[PDB]
Amino acid sequence: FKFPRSYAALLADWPVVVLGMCTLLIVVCALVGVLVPELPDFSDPLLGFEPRGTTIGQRLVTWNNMMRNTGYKATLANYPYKYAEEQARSHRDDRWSDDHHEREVDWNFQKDSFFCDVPSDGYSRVVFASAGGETLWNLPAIKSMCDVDNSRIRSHPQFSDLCQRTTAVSCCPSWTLGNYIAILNNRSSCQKIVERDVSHTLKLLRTCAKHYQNGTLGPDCWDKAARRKDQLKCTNVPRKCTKYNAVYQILHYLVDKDFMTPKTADYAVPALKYSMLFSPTEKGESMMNIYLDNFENWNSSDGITTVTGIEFGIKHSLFQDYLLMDTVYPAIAIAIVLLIMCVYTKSMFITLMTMFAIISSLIVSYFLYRVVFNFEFFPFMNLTALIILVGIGADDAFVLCDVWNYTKFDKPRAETSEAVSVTLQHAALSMFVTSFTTAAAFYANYVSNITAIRCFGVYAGTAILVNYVLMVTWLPAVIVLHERYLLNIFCWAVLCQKCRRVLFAVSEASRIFFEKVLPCIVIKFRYLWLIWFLALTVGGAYIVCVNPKMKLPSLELSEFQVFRSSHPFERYDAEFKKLFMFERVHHGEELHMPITVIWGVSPEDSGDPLNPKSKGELTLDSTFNIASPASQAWILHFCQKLRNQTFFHQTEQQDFTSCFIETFKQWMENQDCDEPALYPCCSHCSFPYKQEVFELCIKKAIMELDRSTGYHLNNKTPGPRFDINDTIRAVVLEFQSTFLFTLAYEKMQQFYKEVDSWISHELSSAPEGLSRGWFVSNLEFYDLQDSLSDGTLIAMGLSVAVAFSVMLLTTWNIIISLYAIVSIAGTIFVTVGSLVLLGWELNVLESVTISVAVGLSVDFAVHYGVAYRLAPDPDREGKVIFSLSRMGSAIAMAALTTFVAGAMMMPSTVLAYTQLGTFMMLVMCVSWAFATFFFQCLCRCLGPQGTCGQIPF
Amino acid sequence: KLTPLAYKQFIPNVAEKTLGASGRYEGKITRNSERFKELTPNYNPDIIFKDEENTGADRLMTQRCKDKLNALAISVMNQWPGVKLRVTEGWDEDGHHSEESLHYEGRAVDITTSDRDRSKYGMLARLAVEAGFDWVYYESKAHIHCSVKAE
Ligand SMILES: CCCCCCCCCCC(CCCCCCCCCC)(CO[C@@H]1O[C@H](CO)[C@@H](O[C@H]2O[C@H](CO)[C@@H](O)[C@H](O)[C@H]2O)[C@H](O)[C@H]1O)CO[C@@H]1O[C@H](CO)[C@@H](O[C@H]2O[C@H](CO)[C@@H](O)[C@H](O)[C@H]2O)[C@H](O)[C@H]1O
Ligand SMILES: CCCCCCCCCCC(CCCCCCCCCC)(CO[C@@H]1O[C@H](CO)[C@@H](O[C@H]2O[C@H](CO)[C@@H](O)[C@H](O)[C@H]2O)[C@H](O)[C@H]1O)CO[C@@H]1O[C@H](CO)[C@@H](O[C@H]2O[C@H](CO)[C@@H](O)[C@H](O)[C@H]2O)[C@H](O)[C@H]1O
Ligand SMILES: CC(C)CCC[C@@H](C)[C@H]1CC[C@H]2[C@@H]3CC=C4C[C@@H](OC(=O)CCC(=O)O)CC[C@]4(C)[C@H]3CC[C@]12C
Ligand SMILES: CC(C)CCC[C@@H](C)[C@H]1CC[C@H]2[C@@H]3CC=C4C[C@@H](OC(=O)CCC(=O)O)CC[C@]4(C)[C@H]3CC[C@]12C
Ligand SMILES: CC(C)CCC[C@@H](C)[C@H]1CC[C@H]2[C@@H]3CC=C4C[C@@H](OC(=O)CCC(=O)O)CC[C@]4(C)[C@H]3CC[C@]12C
Ligand SMILES: CC(C)CCC[C@@H](C)[C@H]1CC[C@H]2[C@@H]3CC=C4C[C@@H](OC(=O)CCC(=O)O)CC[C@]4(C)[C@H]3CC[C@]12C
Ligand SMILES: CC(C)CCC[C@@H](C)[C@H]1CC[C@H]2[C@@H]3CC=C4C[C@@H](OC(=O)CCC(=O)O)CC[C@]4(C)[C@H]3CC[C@]12C
Ligand SMILES: CC(C)CCC[C@@H](C)[C@H]1CC[C@H]2[C@@H]3CC=C4C[C@@H](OC(=O)CCC(=O)O)CC[C@]4(C)[C@H]3CC[C@]12C
Ligand SMILES: CC(C)CCC[C@@H](C)[C@H]1CC[C@H]2[C@@H]3CC=C4C[C@@H](OC(=O)CCC(=O)O)CC[C@]4(C)[C@H]3CC[C@]12C
Ligand SMILES: CC(C)CCC[C@@H](C)[C@H]1CC[C@H]2[C@@H]3CC=C4C[C@@H](OC(=O)CCC(=O)O)CC[C@]4(C)[C@H]3CC[C@]12C
Ligand SMILES: CC(C)CCC[C@@H](C)[C@H]1CC[C@H]2[C@@H]3CC=C4C[C@@H](OC(=O)CCC(=O)O)CC[C@]4(C)[C@H]3CC[C@]12C
Ligand SMILES: CC(C)CCC[C@@H](C)[C@H]1CC[C@H]2[C@@H]3CC=C4C[C@@H](OC(=O)CCC(=O)O)CC[C@]4(C)[C@H]3CC[C@]12C
Ligand SMILES: CC(C)CCC[C@@H](C)[C@H]1CC[C@H]2[C@@H]3CC=C4C[C@@H](OC(=O)CCC(=O)O)CC[C@]4(C)[C@H]3CC[C@]12C
Ligand SMILES: CC(C)CCC[C@@H](C)[C@H]1CC[C@H]2[C@@H]3CC=C4C[C@@H](OC(=O)CCC(=O)O)CC[C@]4(C)[C@H]3CC[C@]12C
Ligand SMILES: CCCCCC(=O)OC[C@@H](COP(=O)(O)OCCN)OC(=O)CCCCC
Ligand SMILES: *[C@@H]1O[C@H](CO)[C@@H](O)[C@H](O)[C@H]1NC(C)=O
Ligand SMILES: *[C@@H]1O[C@H](CO)[C@@H](O)[C@H](O)[C@H]1NC(C)=O
Ligand SMILES: *[C@@H]1O[C@H](CO)[C@@H](O)[C@H](O)[C@H]1NC(C)=O
Ligand SMILES: [Ca+2]
Ligand SMILES: [Ca+2]
Ligand code: NA
Ligand code: NA
Repeated sequence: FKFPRSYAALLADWPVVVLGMCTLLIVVCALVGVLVPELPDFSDPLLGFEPRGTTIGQRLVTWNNMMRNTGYKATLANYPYKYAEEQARSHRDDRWSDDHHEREVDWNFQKDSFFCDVPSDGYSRVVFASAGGETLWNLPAIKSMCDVDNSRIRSHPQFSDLCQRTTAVSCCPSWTLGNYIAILNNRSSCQKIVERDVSHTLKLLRTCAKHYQNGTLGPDCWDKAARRKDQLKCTNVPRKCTKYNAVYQILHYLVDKDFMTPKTADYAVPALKYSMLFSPTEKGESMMNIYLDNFENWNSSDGITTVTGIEFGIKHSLFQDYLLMDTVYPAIAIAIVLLIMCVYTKSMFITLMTMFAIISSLIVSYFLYRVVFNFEFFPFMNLTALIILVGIGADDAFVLCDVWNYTKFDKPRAETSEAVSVTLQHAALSMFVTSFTTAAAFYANYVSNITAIRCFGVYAGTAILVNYVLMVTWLPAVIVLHERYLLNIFCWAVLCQKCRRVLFAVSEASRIFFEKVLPCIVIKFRYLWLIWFLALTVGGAYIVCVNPKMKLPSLELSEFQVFRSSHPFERYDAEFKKLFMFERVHHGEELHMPITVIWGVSPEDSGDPLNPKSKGELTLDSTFNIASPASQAWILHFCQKLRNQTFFHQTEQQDFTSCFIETFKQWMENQDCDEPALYPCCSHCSFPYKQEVFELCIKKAIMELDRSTGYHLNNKTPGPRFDINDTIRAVVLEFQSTFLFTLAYEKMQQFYKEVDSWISHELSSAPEGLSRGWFVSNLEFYDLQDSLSDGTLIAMGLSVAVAFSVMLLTTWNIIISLYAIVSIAGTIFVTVGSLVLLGWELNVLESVTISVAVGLSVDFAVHYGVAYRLAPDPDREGKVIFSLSRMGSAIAMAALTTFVAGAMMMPSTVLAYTQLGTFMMLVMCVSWAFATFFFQCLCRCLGPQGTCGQIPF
Repeated sequence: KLTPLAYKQFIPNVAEKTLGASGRYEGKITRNSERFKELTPNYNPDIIFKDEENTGADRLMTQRCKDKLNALAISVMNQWPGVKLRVTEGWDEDGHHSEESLHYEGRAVDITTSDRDRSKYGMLARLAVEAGFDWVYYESKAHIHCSVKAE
């Protein structure tokens, strides 16, 4: 038995044991990580962008569990299906049992003067713009749009199988301006239209657009006009405007909203800025080959027109492909960080072994995350942790190598155990604090309600801590092996002439900068630096706290960007979807908020809040009762009180779904009985019906509706909900509000607080069968916005508390700790204020980067702060010169590696990669300047001397 | 003025699964499937069902099929007083049709007159396409076959 006396003696005597045990554990984590769990799925990027466990979120989960479980023989039904089956069997036995006594050519608009259908949001479509900035309303541009469709879409080998048809001989025509011109003037096709047809069509548009603007035109009257031989009179509009629905369809679908303004272009031809083409192929994953073959690598123009926007339904289908293809940019960042570190360390062995540890930290964390912590979900933004770890992982290797070189210089006679021990005393805590501040800022995001934010915090926080453990085990053992063996085991002719000389020139030029030049510039201009970095701090604080501010997300969740803004798919959702009338209508300009009230189901989420696929199961309330006379009386009174509130939209058209108990009372009052078959349901029954009469007659009334009327009940319709035995287990009421749907946070908060407080107060009066009712509406985006605001404040406050408390423990001096947080506050205001000026909003990844800015900013201030108190000089000027020379080079290298890793993400297609790269560049510039100039100027002017501000143990 | 169909005619003169007809088949529905919730039993008194299964499976159909079949029931009774629409297959759990069929997802129906008078069937198929079925086929002397798009 000869085990080493201490950890420093273990690294000194047995470094190959340490590398062997680390390598064994790393390959065991790697094998189990690829073999045991199901691999990550990125086929949906918006997966997990959901609040869980919130009040609104639990009611939205419950309402979706009700809609999933409503239908024929499901948990809930709109119809008493067992009674319907028994009633039908009773009629069969009465009659049927006796009464059933025994047992390609192109489309030609002169032949086929119609399109196969109207345009719609279900068809694949592209947006055109002018290549020369002209109006699109010219014959070359019209024919260019038809030529692009024929060349890029209809030519594709799969198009013949995808296209709509009336007959096997030909595909349907595309909805395009040239084809509407070819029916209005009766040409064969777009390819045979003429300048007089374009001009005549423009005259018809100018003439008729006033009826479109005034709502008098519409899509309707051509149906009857096509039947009649003589004339049309289903409208008061001039008959020329309705000739095929052409003017309505051109204006509502094919041209931008500003082509025919009510301020009419009477002076000169209107500027058609954008036009849309619809292909007779349905949107979705069937469009993938047409896009990838004919549109992906194309430069989107023929020199007459340009394809500026595309809507094929494949944005999220391409996302997993581009997400994985763009992993080439982190790989180039690894190569550049290796190059920087090899020149800095003067060792390819220490450099390659350090990068092995960085990549291994992400492997080991994936094993811990899926196999030990048992996360069933891996967000796509967990792949961004590679960029973070490549940039920042290096930043302990530079420090430990400097401290090792200082230790070898200070004590040349020392044993390897002494050199390791002294190096670990000087490095290990500082390396921990810069690491732990950044892990804690990631882990602080585990307080978020949003599943994907919590998951990314745990994965990235864990890789940062696993990397630290390797920097104090693997890296010291690697440094000892380099010293023992590879300081012997060292185009060949020019290596002394060029390489070694250039390395020496770089070394001494850099060293003279950090020893002489940088301390001179910091100290000589300290009054300029104090004024400048204070003025930037106030400017950044005004931009984030006063005017403007960082705004909450402005698009709705299904429109969330996932690619660079220049991508046609993104340009469609963010620029063109607001400019065409059929898309404006779909976002709900006129839409009132529904007030939905549910009884008989419990508002809860029993799924795993960390798995976005686990939404639990539907929980019925066993204490519910609608059929009691007291419940019948109170629920009628509730509908009538709600309709007297200022939040209720009292339209003249009655809706007999909205309060089903009133419609049922009115139906009972119609039963003019003269036979026993109606007996319990007769109109002489007074309203609080005996419970058996209610439970019977509600089934008779619901089936009488279904037989009498061409109207159907579906999983969203208000009314009772029956189980498999036809007992009522839930009730849904719905009313329209005076509030409109909006993406604005304070307006939607006003609706929710006004309605939920009134309903909650009123429900306290309810009989015991109705006291547990709950209100729901279209509130998912408001709950996301609410959760983004809340989670950012808590995660950032937790990060600031960690940053200050470790500062005090790192440097046992209140004054140094206070100058460090003043430098860090300035860093954060200038960093976040710059992201506000760059146009960032508090969305999912942007929210996380705000708390991560705190943990990163700590690094350079702690390094310069422990070097200030380590300094042997009695005077604060000598203490600053010592701090700058002793840490300047390693801090510069930690910053440069992180900036370089961010800069490499700029060519990426994927938005999360470019945004994180922008953040990594910007936070390193601001953090390096606020630590090197501003914090060191505070120390030079009024840094402590002797025991001043020192904290006792 | 309306014209009866010929013995093997189908009115969208293209295969049933084409986008301009009843569109793509999604997959077989069985009583244990979650898509079974989306079938609806028809109880219209204007229609006669010949469910040889005695399971009631012929009443089970999707909402668009139920809408179109109820318009056809009105149309048949309006065309011939005292004649009803008849169904011999709705959704089929027998597997008696094909290896692939719109009967297996409740989007197709096999039909006759109440009276089984085969001379009316070409006019019944005409009434089907007026009632608004998305594909209609004079499939055999025993019945017309009608089907619908997915909702
Ligand atoms: C554990 C790690 C998990 C990491 C996370 C998951 C990784 C998922 C990787 C996905 C992925 C990228 C590989 C990136 C490598 C860097 C990874 C760094 C990781 C650091 C931790 C795998 O890429 C695959 O890489 C294989 C080699 O690795 C290669 O093999 C081949 O060579 C073997 C040897 O000669 C040989 O034997 C074998 O026969 C060969 O077939 C495959 O053909 C190739 O498809 C998919 O992208 C592929 O590469 C490009 C990407 O932008 C993309 O380029 C296109 O666009 C460029 C621009 O417009 C343009 O310029 C290019 O011309 C154009 O082509 C490709 O179209 C795409 O297909
Ligand atoms: C889960 C419930 C879901 C209900 C869904 C209803 C669907 C619609 C059909 C409702 C219905 C038939 C159903 C009858 C059985 C109902 C049993 C229900 C039992 C369970 C609750 C109710 O017809 C009933 O008729 C009764 C007799 O006349 C009458 O009673 C009275 O009689 C006595 C004093 O004379 C006394 O006894 C009693 O007090 C009295 O009031 C009732 O008030 C009335 O509700 C017909 O109502 C008509 O529906 C039309 C649209 O189809 C609707 O059209 C308009 O709006 C459309 C847009 O909406 C729009 O497009 C149209 O252009 C537009 O023109 C009409 O405006 C509406 O009138
Ligand atoms: C690569 C991963 C997947 C597995 C790692 C497990 C083993 C291959 C490791 C674990 C401990 C290591 C051993 C730790 C200690 C020693 C003693 C050491 O003895 C000496 O006196 C040095 C001799 C010299 O090389 O000059 C020689 C290497 C050896 C056997 C090491 C070789 C590699 C070992 C067996
Ligand atoms: C377009 C992209 C792909 C170009 C990337 C080029 C970089 C990899 C080059 C450009 C300048 C180089 C730097 C020039 C000078 C130095 C100082 C040098 O300092 C020392 O060796 C230590 C001095 C001391 O003892 O303090 C460390 C490497 C570094 C940052 C070099 C690393 C490699 C750099 C960043
Ligand atoms: C970036 C990471 C993922 C690379 C890790 C690759 C591994 C397969 C390991 C196994 C053995 C290692 C090698 C062991 C010995 C040497 C000799 C060594 O030779 C020198 O000239 C050293 C000069 C110096 O650094 O001082 C250079 C590194 C290298 C190839 C090592 C680099 C990393 C290797 C190839
Ligand atoms: C090396 C460090 C940075 C990560 C350590 C964990 C890895 C072992 C995991 C993380 C992401 C995983 C990848 C995520 C996605 C894919 C795409 C997958 O191919 C697909 O087209 C199918 C994806 C799908 O299921 O939809 C092949 C495996 C791969 C590379 C996975 C292999 C295992 C990976 C690299
Ligand atoms: C995931 C788990 C397994 C990580 C475990 C990490 C520890 C094994 C490492 C982290 C930092 C290390 C310490 C870093 C610095 C030092 C100072 C060094 O010098 C002294 O303590 C001088 C005075 C004395 O020897 O008593 C001795 C080793 C020690 C305690 C190290 C012991 C081993 C530590 C605690
Ligand atoms: C421009 C700001 C917003 C970015 C933050 C970094 C600055 C603090 C750096 C960038 C370029 C630097 C300047 C570049 C060169 C010089 C020449 C230098 O000339 C000398 O005579 C002293 C040189 C020496 O000591 O030998 C005086 C400082 C100055 C103006 C530097 C001051 C510090 C500057 C403004
Ligand atoms: C962004 C928020 C968090 C800042 C809130 C606190 C600051 C307003 C305080 C903290 C430290 C203070 C500074 C500490 C040291 C100095 C150096 C001092 O320099 C001199 O007096 C130079 C002449 C001399 O040597 O006597 C001038 C004031 C100043 C900038 C102080 C101004 C007020 C500061 C910036
Ligand atoms: C304490 C020092 C070290 C750093 C500065 C911390 C905070 C003063 C800042 C940084 C980012 C800010 C957040 C950025 C974005 C928003 C969204 C904003 O959303 C709104 O509802 C605004 C009004 C509206 O949209 O109607 C609410 C404040 C909040 C959380 C901000 C609150 C104040 C924060 C946390
Ligand atoms: C020395 C440290 C503290 C700062 C790092 C270097 C500076 C040169 C950086 C820091 C922040 C940067 C700014 C951050 C944000 C913007 C907004 C950006 O967009 C707009 O002005 C238009 C959009 C909008 O204002 O809404 C143009 C570049 C600019 C001024 C950047 C220019 C370069 C700046 C001043
Ligand atoms: C915002 C973040 C990303 C900043 C990152 C740190 C940089 C500011 C550092 C990294 C390497 C440094 C360079 C390393 C070597 C030199 C040579 C040096 O040469 C001399 O002073 C000549 C002395 C002589 O030999 O006479 C001048 C500064 C410079 C360019 C350094 C300037 C500061 C640099 C660019
Ligand atoms: C950062 C904000 C939000 C909270 C802290 C507010 C105050 C408690 C700070 C602001 C400026 C600080 C002062 C800035 C400069 C100095 C000079 C310094 O002067 C000495 O004589 C040092 C020792 C010596 O040289 O003898 C002693 C600390 C003191 C009073 C600092 C004590 C703590 C102060 C008053
Ligand atoms: C107000 C409360 C809630 C703050 C609690 C947390 C910290 C900010 C406290 C805990 C202990 C405190 C320290 C306890 C003792 C001292 C020594 C005291 O005297 C000296 O520094 C002068 C010594 C000399 O004669 O040289 C000045 C305040 C200071 C640093 C205190 C500053 C504030 C500290 C760090
Ligand atoms: C400074 C540490 C702060 C950590 C805060 C945090 O996010 O904790 C999340 C937990 C995982 O919690 P779970 O409930 O998912 O764990 C389930 C385990 N069967 O994971 C951890 O606590 C991991 C700690 C160990 C990392 C090496
Ligand atoms: C265009 O339509 C008219 C009827 O309006 C028809 O007579 C004429 O033949 C058509 N043009 C051509 C070239 O056939
Ligand atoms: C696209 O390529 C074509 C053919 O070279 C060219 O006419 C057109 O000007 C190009 N447009 C752009 C925007 O690159
Ligand atoms: C209620 O329906 C279930 C099947 O969903 C059945 O097991 C139970 O027996 C029924 N209740 C009664 C009282 O029969
Ligand atoms: Ca049957
Ligand atoms: Ca059958
Ligand atoms: Na770095
Ligand atoms: Na940090």
